[PDB]
Amino acid sequence: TASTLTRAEVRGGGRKPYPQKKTGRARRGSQGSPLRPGGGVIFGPKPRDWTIKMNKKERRLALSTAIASAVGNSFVVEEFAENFEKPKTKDFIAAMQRWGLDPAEKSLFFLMDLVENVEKSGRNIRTLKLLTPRSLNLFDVLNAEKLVFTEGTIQYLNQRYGV
Amino acid sequence: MTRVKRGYIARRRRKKIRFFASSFRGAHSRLTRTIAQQKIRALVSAHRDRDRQKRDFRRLWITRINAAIRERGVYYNYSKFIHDLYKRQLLLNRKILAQIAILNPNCIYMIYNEIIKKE
RNA sequence: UUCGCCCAUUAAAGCGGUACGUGAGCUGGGUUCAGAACGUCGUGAGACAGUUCGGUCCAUAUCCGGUGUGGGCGUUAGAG
RNA sequence: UCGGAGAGAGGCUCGGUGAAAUAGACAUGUCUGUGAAGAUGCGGACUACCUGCACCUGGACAGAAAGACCCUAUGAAGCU
RNA sequence: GACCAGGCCCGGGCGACUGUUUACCAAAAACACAGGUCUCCGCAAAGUCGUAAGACCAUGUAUGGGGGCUGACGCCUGCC
RNA sequence: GCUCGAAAGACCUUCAACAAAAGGGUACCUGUACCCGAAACCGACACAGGUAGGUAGGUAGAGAAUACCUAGGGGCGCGA
RNA sequence: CGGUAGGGGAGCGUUCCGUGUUAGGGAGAAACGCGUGCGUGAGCCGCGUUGGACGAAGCGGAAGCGAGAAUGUCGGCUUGAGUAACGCAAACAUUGGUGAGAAUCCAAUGCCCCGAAAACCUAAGGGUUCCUCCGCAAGGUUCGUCCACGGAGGGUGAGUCAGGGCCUAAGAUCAGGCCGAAAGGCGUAGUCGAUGGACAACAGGUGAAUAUUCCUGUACUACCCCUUGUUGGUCCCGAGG
RNA sequence: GGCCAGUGAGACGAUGGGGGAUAAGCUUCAUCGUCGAGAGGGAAACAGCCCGGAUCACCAGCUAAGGCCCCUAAAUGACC
RNA sequence: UUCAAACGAGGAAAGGCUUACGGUGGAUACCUAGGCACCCAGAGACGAGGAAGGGCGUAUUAAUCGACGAAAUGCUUCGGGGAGUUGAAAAUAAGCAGAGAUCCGGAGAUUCCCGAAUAGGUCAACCUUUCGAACUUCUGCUGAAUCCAUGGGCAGGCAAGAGACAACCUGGCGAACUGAAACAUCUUAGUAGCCAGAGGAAAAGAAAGCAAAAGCGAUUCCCGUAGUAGCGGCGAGCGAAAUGGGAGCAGCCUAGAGCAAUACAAGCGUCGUGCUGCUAGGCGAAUCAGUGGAGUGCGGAACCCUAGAUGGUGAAAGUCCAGUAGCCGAAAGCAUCACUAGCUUAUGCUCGAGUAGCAUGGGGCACGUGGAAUCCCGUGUGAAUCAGCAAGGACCACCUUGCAAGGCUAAAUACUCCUGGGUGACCGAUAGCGAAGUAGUACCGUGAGGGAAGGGUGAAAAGAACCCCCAUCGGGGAGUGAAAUAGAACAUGAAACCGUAAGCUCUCAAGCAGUGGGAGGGGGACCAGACCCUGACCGCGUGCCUGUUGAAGAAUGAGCCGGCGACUCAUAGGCAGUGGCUUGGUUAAGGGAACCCACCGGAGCCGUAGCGA
Repeated sequence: TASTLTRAEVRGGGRKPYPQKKTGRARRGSQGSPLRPGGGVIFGPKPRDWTIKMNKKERRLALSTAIASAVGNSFVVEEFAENFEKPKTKDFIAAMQRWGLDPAEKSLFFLMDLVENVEKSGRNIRTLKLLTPRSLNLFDVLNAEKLVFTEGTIQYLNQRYGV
Repeated sequence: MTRVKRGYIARRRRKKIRFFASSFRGAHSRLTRTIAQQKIRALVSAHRDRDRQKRDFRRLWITRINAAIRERGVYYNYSKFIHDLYKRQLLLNRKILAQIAILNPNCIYMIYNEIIKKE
């Protein structure tokens, strides 16, 4: 959105040079030089929308390594579907107090326990992302080394990333 | 196009040229241009004096002995002198080792009698 | 107009270079600035190394180089 | 033609106020020769204490003017 | 007798003259001027302004007016 | 504006007109300071440039010429 | 393994963003020096001082990615400079007053210039620059207790002057209407617009600044109403003027 | 064969020939080399002539061209 | 101690270099209730019951602005809500107030003069009569030229004529530069620009279409089909359609009587009700003690949390404050959807009716007439008319389809002055809109029109009493503050430029003057060990860049410094590197309970068999 001056010389005013002949001053006009202040601009960023078009099979197999390199180490494991019930958040702080890492080692908290809706209680916390178990990109997954799932979300991950 | 703002960037590209310029007589050390035409000189001449430094002495050594030849007896040339050692077998006493003339002229006096015996 | 011719002298009354010396000095009279007119050329606009009338060309200059005159210092003990 | 003198407004000195054209950088002498061939800065050589003021004013193809001359670019603007 | 206060004459080119004009370099034998002649219109004119209406030209009217060249007067203005 | 006449239509013992006290009342709204061939105007400035009209004395003289004097207004704003 | 234009092969740094409210910082960024160690290089790292806030290691991603010249653009600052100039040649000085200081302010004695003028009055324009009490850095190409400089107050009081107000020329606009692609043009009744025309007083005095307006003495014109006398009056007029 | 270029007014010396007087660093072709996109050493100073054609450091030697009285290193060395 | 000769430091008017300390000036780093873009959701209108835009005034002195308007920075009424109120740049003076003194929002009153303005006129904000423009539609009253009839005129009730309208949209008229490497065809633009009207959507729209003998079947918009075919000094250049996949997606009126305007529906209103939004508003959680000028910092510990978005408070908290999630509220005044109502038009069934071409000369369809129609026209004419006619890119026959000559019609589709929230690897006051501090002002020109400079001391200013010098300008101290080597030129404050002090060099020496060798001197060394800073003298030695076969110059550009300033972006195509898949690979629009641009969509394009007109 770095909208600049497209039509340089075409600003609030116009090009109105002076008698350019036998004077001494640079042969040029004023305003929208644009070299001179209060003028337009030659080159400059335009309303861009860089959005590369990606395939499908190139993404499915590109997101499989995400959970693969995760389950390989000793990161957070799955949980249960009864996690969607708890409408409060305090019940979570006490929960994350058992699995470990209470003071939050860092932004390592890629949460994806729910499926249908979002955990309005797990979004409050500073470091933690509530991603829906469907389009798990390589970004967020590796964004937080620690990631927690459930017995349900793990199933949906087999529908797309699988057969 | 609103650049990334040179600011201090273009500030270091000139002062660095000034630090080098801190021993010049003229005002070639208080202006990027006055020094621009100055550094190039110390940029070319430097590439010369480095190779000239060897030649600069090539004439010196010979001149050092030359001033020492006009007193002994071999008013001919120091070439015959070098020829003596050459025909002899002395890979020593080089143009640089010719410093035996000024200091301890007693050692350089020996070779004077050794060059005649050979040739 | 340089030159040249003519009248009158001088001992003789020179040539040439110096961007045909010299306009960051004058003159700028002639001549490629705009006007106008005659002859000639083109149908014409105009044109012509043909002619004619009139027709604003600035500047307190640092340095180099000069005409002159001083301020200091060095010739060593300091001066006349 | 040989001009001179004198009276005024500047110029010169001091006090107060207080510009500019221009300029890559300077410790920017002459001369011969040389050099894309009439440069102080190349080479040789000669000459020459450092630094101002006033004045005369040739050099730095000085300054102002990407010349109105010619040509080039199947440019432009009027006219016949 | 201060201030104030035409220089005159002779010959010759051209334009009759006064006047006007390239406002900021040319004001001149340039231009203009009256005089003469050719040509168009009896007309709501020709003709000019305007796509139009309208209107100027004349609420006059061919000793009118409009356009072109010439252009005081004197002697004249040929052939094709 | 003023004066006079108006098929004396409308008015028609009326309303009005002229004159007399050249009574009484009223005459609302604005500008009108200063300068104005002047440095406060027009030209970038306190640039001797340019700019309409009116009043305008004594003496010499034809003269709002000219020179010297009135009233009056200044010495022009860097000096020695 | 010299190298231009060019082609090809490798990187640094700057702003921002993802990985970062992890970590470094008030026991402290930024601006300057130094260690002149380090890399092929542009630079990097550490640190002193000053200084005041955040900035940002590594890889990658996205860049309006770093110019001493395009008679560049904007701003500031040198040089010729402290040379010229200080702007018609109608010279100036002195004795005093006030002030820190004044040849040029004020006051007094004169010189000198103009004298149909560098007098006054008035229109246009300007427009408060007029007057008084103070102050002065800036504006006055000298200073200034001076000024048409700045900062506060005060001051233009006419029915007869002038402009509105009646009328009107060039000319503009202009109902209905005539015309023109739209717009609009032209044009009449009518209606505007002047340097045009139409009723009416001045001479003195007074105030720091105005005055034919304040004051004094003496007058004038028009309209409405009223009183008296006489008489017939009367439109956007005809006619005379 | 494929992707991206750049450059089409080059100059000079030797040699072989047209133009000019076999006059020009002049002009127009062919060939080689250099400059032009490579310094340096030497011809005093002259890019294009000659030698040699520069990754770098080094108070390291030997040579090419050109020289060896001094000025800037090097034979007023020997014989005719 | 005397005479000569050979040498000789020491000396500077001034200057150069290094270093230290300042001034001028101003950049950079950092931070900004503001711009630059965009998304979602609304609003798309005001107005003679008089507006936009301004002048003149108004508050307690009170010039300038923000409002309002001589009931003049305020009044009346209802409500929310909660206390302070007299707007701002400057306090003060004098007060009103603790259940309507202000403020915020809605509904009204008032609202001079000037500007459509509509009284006439007018150098607008002035003048003079006076309650009156001029027109369109309708009614009544009068009424010419000739008996009527009109014309014309008068009066009254509405509307229309104004915003000198930001873009989008329809219509009328209508270029050039430039491209065609020349240029009159052509293209470039039927754009820009001028003008008229209306809506907030317009326009168009249910089809004498297309295709075809299979069938689809309103218009518009998006992605493809081809940027092929076709058109063209077939040169430049422009550029179809059929068909397919989607968004969206409803079809109805007008064109002789009898009984007779009862039923069923569509389009609206004087007003009102309900849902859902807009214009005020309320409820809305959580800890201390220690270092430092201060902490929201760090270390220990605890708590809230569908609210750790964000900002502020003397430096980074979610737990201080305002908010934020969520949950509620609006006497009323309104938009968009529904449900009911005055009046006019509109309405059912049945049985009918059903609105006329071309030649020539033009324009528009991709199509500049060419074989190339058709559609809309200026002019002269001008048939048939549903056992009839048109279209199928010449014409003709057959077949098929469709039947216009009058009109209306939501949504998908376009854009924006302006409103509320939010977003942005957008910038940050030589940036960005010219305008983030009372600039499109001050200024320039007659005018149209053109068009700046100038940012922040600190948290709060306690922004400096008094004392000393001076003309009671200015400074230095005393104090305040963590800082004024922060104080109104003020933050961090470099460079160009301008000086002082200190060491060295510097009058018999010259040429863009540095460099290599290199003595001495002023300092710093190590309990020699010969080094770190200045530099006499000496060998060489004619800036850079551009343009050129070739220059150092008399080849040209440049006064210096800071900032600023030139191959970026969109689409498409052809290659190279690399990655997934593979003779297969891959989507565009669109849909989407989407922490998310996945999934679906493969309509379409490319390739493996080619070649030939």
